Amino acid sequence: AQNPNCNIMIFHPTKEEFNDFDKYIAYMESQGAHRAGLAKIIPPKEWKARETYDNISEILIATPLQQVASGRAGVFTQYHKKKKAMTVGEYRHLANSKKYQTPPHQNFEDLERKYWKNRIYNSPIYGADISGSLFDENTKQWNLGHLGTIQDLLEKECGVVIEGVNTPYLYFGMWKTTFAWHTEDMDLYSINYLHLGEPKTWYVVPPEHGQRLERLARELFPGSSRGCGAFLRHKVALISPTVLKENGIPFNRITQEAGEFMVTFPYGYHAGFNHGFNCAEAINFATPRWIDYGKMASQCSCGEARVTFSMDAFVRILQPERYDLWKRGQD
Ligand SMILES: O=C(O)CNC(=O)C(=O)O
Ligand SMILES: [Mg+2]
Ligand code: NI
Ligand SMILES: [Zn+2]
Repeated sequence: AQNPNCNIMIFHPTKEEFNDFDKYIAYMESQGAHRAGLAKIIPPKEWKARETYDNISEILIATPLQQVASGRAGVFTQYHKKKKAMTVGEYRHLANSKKYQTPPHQNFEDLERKYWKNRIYNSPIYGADISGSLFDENTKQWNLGHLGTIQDLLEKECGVVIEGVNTPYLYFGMWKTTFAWHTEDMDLYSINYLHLGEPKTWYVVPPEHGQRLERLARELFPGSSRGCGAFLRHKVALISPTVLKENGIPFNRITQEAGEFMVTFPYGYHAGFNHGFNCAEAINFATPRWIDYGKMASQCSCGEARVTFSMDAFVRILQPERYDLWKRGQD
């Protein structure tokens, strides 16, 4: 068995190996990368996502989200308070202000320590989940707006044609902006490219151990657990590495820097935070190996998780028993 300790693997494809996206994902899995839940891909030195980022300031963040925490430093939830629209230029200036900027620090470990110590005492503003792309149309390799769609993968593997579309999303971050512990919708893959700015630290639980994280989360968030049998689908709960270690939960961590891709694998729980002003682009995707994960994915039917148009068809075809109840949640 490849990668039996489930370590995060880092790949350095050549420009020739960067041509065929599907084939490279399958290669990484042949080496055991999926066992970690997360892999890093450093693009060949010849590649670029676009020529410059000098002209992005007028992108609108229609609904910036202020991430307000509750709980204790290592075990907390966050809720998202909607703020007034602002441009990316306005948001960058806000991120760099004395109230929101990254503190002085020695290295990524010191910054990580400071994040876990102090996150709950601040409410950073995240420009998350913005439909769009920063890849140049002429970038032919690993262009997250030109990937094969999940609906086409389902149709190729299973023969059924379904409605829905699959487009990327932009994330503009600042110091302390946080992504809560989650797997993807329908336990899909995700791919995330850090276009510019300061790093993003990731934490990940191996897919084979995901239920250990779920059992800890039920213990730590006991009212949420009674409310919903899949409350991590709400994407609000945070648990620190110190707490995970105290409870014996297997996990790994890695920091992504600008110019790097991360891939999350089916049922790989992940969480993390931004170091300072940055912009990432991410999208879900599927492979043949995903189909069985999609059939088994948990679902929120309490109504809180409220998700995309395209997830309807995935539930309807892969999980027809659940369909009915899940759709009562979504209506
Ligand atoms: O970058 C973020 O805030 C969150 N991203 C992801 O969870 C992902 O790419 O799967
Ligand atoms: Mg612009
Ligand atoms: Ni994710
Ligand atoms: Zn729910």
